[PDB]
Amino acid sequence: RGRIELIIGPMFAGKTTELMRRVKREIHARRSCFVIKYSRAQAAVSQLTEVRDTWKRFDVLAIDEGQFFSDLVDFCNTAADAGKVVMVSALDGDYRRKPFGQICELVPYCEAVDKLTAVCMMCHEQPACFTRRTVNVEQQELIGGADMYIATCRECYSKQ
Amino acid sequence: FRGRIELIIGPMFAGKTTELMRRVKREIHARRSCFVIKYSMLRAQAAVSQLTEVRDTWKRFDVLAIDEGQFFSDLVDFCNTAADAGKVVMVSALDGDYRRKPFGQICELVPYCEAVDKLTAVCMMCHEQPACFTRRTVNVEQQELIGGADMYIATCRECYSKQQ
Amino acid sequence: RGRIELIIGPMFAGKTTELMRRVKREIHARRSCFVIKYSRAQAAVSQLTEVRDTWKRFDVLAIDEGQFFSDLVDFCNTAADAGKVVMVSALDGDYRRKPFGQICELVPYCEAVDKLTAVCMMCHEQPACFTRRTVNVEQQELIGGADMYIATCRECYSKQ
Amino acid sequence: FRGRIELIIGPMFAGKTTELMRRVKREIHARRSCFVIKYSMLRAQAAVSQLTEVRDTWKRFDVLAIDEGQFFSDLVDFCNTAADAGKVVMVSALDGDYRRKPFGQICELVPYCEAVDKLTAVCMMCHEQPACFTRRTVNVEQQELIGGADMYIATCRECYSKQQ
Ligand SMILES: Cc1cn([C@H]2C[C@H](O)[C@@H](CO)O2)c(=O)[nH]c1=O
Ligand SMILES: Cc1cn([C@H]2C[C@H](O)[C@@H](CO)O2)c(=O)[nH]c1=O
Ligand SMILES: Cc1cn([C@H]2C[C@H](O)[C@@H](CO)O2)c(=O)[nH]c1=O
Ligand SMILES: Cc1cn([C@H]2C[C@H](O)[C@@H](CO)O2)c(=O)[nH]c1=O
Ligand SMILES: [Zn+2]
Ligand SMILES: [Zn+2]
Ligand SMILES: [Zn+2]
Ligand SMILES: [Zn+2]
Repeated sequence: RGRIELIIGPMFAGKTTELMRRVKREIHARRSCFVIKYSRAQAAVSQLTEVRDTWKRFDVLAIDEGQFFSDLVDFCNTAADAGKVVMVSALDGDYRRKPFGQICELVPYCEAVDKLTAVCMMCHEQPACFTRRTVNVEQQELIGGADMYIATCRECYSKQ
Repeated sequence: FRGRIELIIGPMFAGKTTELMRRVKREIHARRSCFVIKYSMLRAQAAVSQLTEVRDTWKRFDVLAIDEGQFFSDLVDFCNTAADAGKVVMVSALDGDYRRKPFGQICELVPYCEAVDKLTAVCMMCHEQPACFTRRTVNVEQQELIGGADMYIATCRECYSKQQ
Repeated sequence: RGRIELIIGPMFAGKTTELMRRVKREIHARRSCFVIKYSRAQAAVSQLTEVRDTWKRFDVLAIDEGQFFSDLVDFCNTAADAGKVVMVSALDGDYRRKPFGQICELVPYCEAVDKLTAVCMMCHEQPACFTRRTVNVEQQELIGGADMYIATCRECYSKQ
Repeated sequence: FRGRIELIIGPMFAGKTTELMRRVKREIHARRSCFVIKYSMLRAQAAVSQLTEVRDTWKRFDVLAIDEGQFFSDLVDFCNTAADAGKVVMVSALDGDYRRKPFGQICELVPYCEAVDKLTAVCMMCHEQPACFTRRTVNVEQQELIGGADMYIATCRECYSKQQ
């Protein structure tokens, strides 16, 4: 009775809000959730290995920014097979729409995948599924918000 | 270039209001103006017992978010008027009461909606099954009894029909 | 481990195709499905009462055109509480967008509700959620297809 | 007035192809022209081992439906080209192989999709749990081995890791 659930989409689609909705949901039913942020129980780390066997002591595991963790697949699968509810929120693509981190390897292991949309910040009348980086950096990992990224539809992604 | 009605339903503690607000924050981010109507340049939060206490205010916004849509008697016409004026109308509401009887005007609204999403909670009794109904814990009959976890729990089908 | 699932939307949204998808799905896993059409096992009736306790002898019950059955709620709930998977495909609204049959009473009893869309037959570039009747009849129950009905978006529903 | 990519994924016997065709029949009904590309005025069904065996034919239609999208190596660019030309591109495909390894080009395609829907089947072993993976029943290693229930079954997580 364990599983893996994936929440994907561009930035400003409310993925993290949605992940936390699912958590608050479990918390109300007295189910114990362990929230792992990148860097009720809220740990912050750069790799999931830093969390020991701590996850074993909870019912649900919530992983935000799942993309930045290199061991995402095996960690999740181990947790899932131990009877945990694993929930991941993550960008499916980078600012170039290249597969981001380990997410695409995780999809075949998921029993649920939900792709959320944002609203397009350029035409403001179309659902947004991609992220455009506004600054001139190349490196894929560049943490930040609306100062560095904007969400767009297909038309606006290609238009200047 | 069009308007619409979106409905968000399910039992209590399914995160319906969180979800409604997700959709709002989403619009706010794209500089679209949202008008939030709770029961009792870009973001406005009015609190009302009947929707037509708003008159034409809604016209001055892009999106209308109605929380607890069930408690409003004129929900259908208000929404349809807004939808036909090219507004994005979003309603969060209980589809059923503590008895699983149709709650307010929601079921009239479904045929007018272009989207309906039913959210689930987790069952507060067996804690290992998705919850779709609301059970009242106190011993009161009146349908409208505003409150939280002190008076209500969300449950699956098995636990709804059972005690303790 | 029983439940009620509702599939709604206008005509030509593929509701019946979707219901049958869910059936074929169960059939492959050797789960027994009982299909009740209005008028693997396929019975045809004007009221669900005509089906005796036959439903007890199956795992899944599929009800197409659920709107036309007056005892839809109690029948489904009885089946659900007996541990059956009940699946209903039905119009949520009539040609006037008035609640059709018993469906709206059924929603509070459902653990899943999925609303499908069609494509708008007038503007042909917008998702359709309503049905327009093309003939001049008033009676809500008038069985037929594209000769008598067309699916539309909101704009086209009100336009001549 | 725009184009897009839609992806339909899940294990075998989830009704992915039925679903793809639902979406097609839907378009056909509204007089929109669909071009169905299977592997190996309004409706056309071509059968191909590489998508660019189609050249420009796709330009003469509104919608492109690609079944078994996994077996095509140029899936991403073909779809994106079509999407950017204002086509509605619809792909049905296995996200994973019998080993749950990424199947073909699908995982590259996800970041380009505006919709992704993952369907489930029913587990052929325990018969009371939703199935999200495909188990191969025969004793073959090669990834591409076309066939049906004689060679594959769909399973939940528990049954995937267990025998018989
Ligand atoms: C789009 C994108 C976001 N990010 C970052 C910005 C955010 O802090 C986080 C997503 O929530 O990831 C990247 O590192 N690379 C990318 O390509
Ligand atoms: C289920 C249910 C909820 N409520 C109220 C309690 C909460 O204050 C509110 C949930 O937003 O709905 C009723 O008044 N009656 C009911 O039957
Ligand atoms: C829209 C509509 C359809 N129908 C019929 C036509 C179809 O045969 C069936 C829906 O599949 O119901 C009605 O009886 N009343 C209505 O209002
Ligand atoms: C899961 C899986 C399916 N298939 C094929 C079998 C079927 O003919 C086809 C399903 O449409 O995919 C493979 O070739 N390899 C695999 O690993
Ligand atoms: Zn745009
Ligand atoms: Zn329960
Ligand atoms: Zn239209
Ligand atoms: Zn199983």
